[PDB]
Amino acid sequence: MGDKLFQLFQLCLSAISQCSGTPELRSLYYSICYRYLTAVVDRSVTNARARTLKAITLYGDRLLNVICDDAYGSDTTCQTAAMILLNALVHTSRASSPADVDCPIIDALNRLNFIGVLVDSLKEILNEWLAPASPSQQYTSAKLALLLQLCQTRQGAKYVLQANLFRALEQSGVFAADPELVVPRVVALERHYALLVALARVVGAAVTARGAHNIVQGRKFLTQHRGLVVHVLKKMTRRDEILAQQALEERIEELAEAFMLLITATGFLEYES
Repeated sequence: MGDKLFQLFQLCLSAISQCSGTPELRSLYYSICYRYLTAVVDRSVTNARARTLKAITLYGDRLLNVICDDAYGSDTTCQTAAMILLNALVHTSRASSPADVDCPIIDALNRLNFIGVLVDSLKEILNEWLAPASPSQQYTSAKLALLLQLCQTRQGAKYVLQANLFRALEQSGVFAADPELVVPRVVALERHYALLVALARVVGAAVTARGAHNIVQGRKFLTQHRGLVVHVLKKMTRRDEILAQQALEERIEELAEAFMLLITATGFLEYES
């Protein structure tokens, strides 16, 4: 019955494309659009997703611009709403789909050189991740999510690796180090390993989602960051620290899985001869 909210969704898209207003007003627009795109999913279910995707693509790049350059602007409260909206826009666009999805949103973001700046941001991800000026935690999270979603498709993974992913990851130094060699300690390790899981998933996703071309790239990622993969593969009082530990080893388990997926998906062992 969310058809009365549709015309609201339309008004929001209009204002945004126009870009008239304080970012405070566009934060409101982004929030409304986020809730509409997430309150729709949960020949009639596809027709609605069709009406929506149609509403978005109507304004074209003119719309994706305003939302993108807010995701990288001064106002922090705004860039969070913007990054979340984008993450939601590339989700309802895949939901409108057969694996040969040719997403017009992902294609648009690449055409706006937004995936480029997105990957480049990873160079300072570590400092950006451990610090609460500085962008929000919900923002950085929304960014890693967007990255992971782009890589779960063929064209998207291509765009991300074409924007030099492995390079920015090497420059971030997030992997070329050890985590335990560094607020409680267990919390610090849950946090760090959390970041490692995210990025490790983005790498595995980009490698599997292509073919044979990037097998070399992921292979080199493992070799160069070996020792960490092997260190990971090798394995207050009673209220928060018991859960803190429970969480830490769970994030370490997740990371171990990601590495194993990136190993079999190369495959590293065959290489190791």
